[PDB]
Formats: sequence, C-alpha cells, structure tokens
Amino acid sequence: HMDSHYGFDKAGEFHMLDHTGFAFPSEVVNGRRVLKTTDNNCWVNVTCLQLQFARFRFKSAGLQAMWESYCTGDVAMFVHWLYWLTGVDKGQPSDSENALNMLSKYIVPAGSVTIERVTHDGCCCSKRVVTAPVVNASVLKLGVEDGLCPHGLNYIDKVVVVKGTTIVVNVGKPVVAPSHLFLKGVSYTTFLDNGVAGHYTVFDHDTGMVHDGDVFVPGDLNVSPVTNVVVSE
Amino acid sequence: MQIFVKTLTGKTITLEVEPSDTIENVKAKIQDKEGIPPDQQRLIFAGKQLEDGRTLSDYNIQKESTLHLVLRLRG
Ligand SMILES: [Zn+2]
Ligand SMILES: [Zn+2]
Ligand SMILES: [Zn+2]
Repeated sequence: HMDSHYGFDKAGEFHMLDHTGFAFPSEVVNGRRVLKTTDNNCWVNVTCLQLQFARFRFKSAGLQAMWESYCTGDVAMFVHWLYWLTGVDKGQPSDSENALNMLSKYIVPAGSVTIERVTHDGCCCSKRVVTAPVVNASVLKLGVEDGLCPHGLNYIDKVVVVKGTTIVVNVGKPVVAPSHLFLKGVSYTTFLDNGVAGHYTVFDHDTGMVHDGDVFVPGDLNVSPVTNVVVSE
Repeated sequence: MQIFVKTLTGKTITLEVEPSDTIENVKAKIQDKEGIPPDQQRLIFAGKQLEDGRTLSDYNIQKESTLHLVLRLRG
C-alpha cells in the first residue's frame, strides 16, 4: 500500500521518520517558492526550482501531494525525501544534476526532445525523439562528442527540435558561453566555484535576474556557468 | 569487449569490461585508471544516468560504446 500510494520503494520506512529537521525557512519569490540559504541547502533550492520552472508533476498521487505541500510552504516532507532518496546527509552539499536524474523516473514526462547525431562532415546521421523528464545532453547548440562512426569520425549530439518542456542536464563541467549559444530555455542553474565548496543558483530568463536562496540578485547569462536548463518551446 | 569513457579533460580512455559487469565495476575501473573515487563519478550513456545496481546489458551497451564521465559537484 505505502509503496503503491506514494510510488517509491521503502515508502513505509520513510514516512515513519521525522521530517521536522528539514523544515527550512522559505518564502515566495516571483510566484516560485524558494528556500533561505542554510545548511548548504542550495542544491535543494535550485533542484526544486527547476521542477517549478518545468511545471512538472509526479506520477503517483502521493508523491505529488508531497510536492504540492512543498510549494505551499510545507517544505519539511519533500526536502527530507530528497535527502532520503539521493542518500545525502543533512547539512552536507550535494549535486543538483545528480538529484534531477534520480527524480526523473518519478516525474510525468511533460515534453519531448529530438537529438540529432551527425559528424564533422555529415558522414553518418541519425535522429531520435526522447521523451523523459530529464535528458543528459549539451546545454549548448554545439553538442558533445560521442565516439567514432564507421568512418573514424566523431559523432556530435545536439538538440534540434523541442516540444513541451524538459530538463536538459549538461554532460560535462559547468560551461560559460554567450547567451545566444545556449538552448532556448526558461531557467538556468549556475554553479560557482568559490575557491572545496560551491554555490548553486538559478537564472530566470524572463525577469533577467537570478534566484539566489530567497532573494533576487542580478545576473548575466553570458558569464553564468550553466549546468542544466529548463528547455521549452 | 572494449568501451570508451570520455573523461574530464576531454581525452578518451578505453576500458576492458563484460556485458555482465555492473556499473560499480565500471566506476572501479575508472578509479583504477584516473584516481577518481566512484562517489564522485557520474556515468551517462545515450543521455541517461546509469544506475549503480544495474549491468551494462541492462542499458544495451554494445561493443565499442561510449560513456561520459562528469564529476559530481558539491553545492
Ligand atoms: Zn492509499
Ligand atoms: Zn561516418
Ligand atoms: Zn541530419
């Protein structure tokens, strides 16, 4: 029952635990619900922000009831579940792109992406239509190398057609590039190396500002190291 | 069989694996060659994140396939 009502394994074990320790102070900013920066929770803030920018749902009605409570202020349960699923200890930093990939199988697919595979001089070509909540591809219009073709030339994987909304997680280090080279998206998570810690933050393309914790700081997409983007059409 | 793994710098190393091997075994071979602990490793194939508990045959990883390595960020 517990595993069918909420849609994930060991659901009975989780729901008996105490979620109060993860009730971070939160506010509403530009309609989005964001978390105040504390206990290195920035990876949780930017992870749940992309779920809001993507307008994603969860497959089971039980998990969505948890996610809906997160957006209304009851952030204790879902935040704990992100630590419980990803296997991260409270107060410790984590990877937001790793969290989104583990969340993908629980999210209803709300979009589509065509990934074209071609080489340096069009020697071998193929197209496929991906329909997943999170797809690991290049956040740039360039693409990434993906091995050799039967002619000894490197493949290139780029997103050419976008339907609906999906989260494209970059396959590599945080990339800085001109804004007009990224895929057309609505929000970009950036990752700054402060010197061995890091700071996660989201860039709202509409307002042209940046979600930083519970505030709204200025930012420039041209100098932001993007790690994943909520691509839309 | 042999597979290729694109690393952090852009160079491509080759691994000697079996279709019955698990992803944790592939991460152990990357640690044994690049010195990166599997706790900092993320393997992507065909745009999908590879689970630790599954085998290469579960992801239909054929002979001479290419995986992408990306370091886990600490935010
Ligand atoms: Zn029920
Ligand atoms: Zn070719
Ligand atoms: Zn083509």
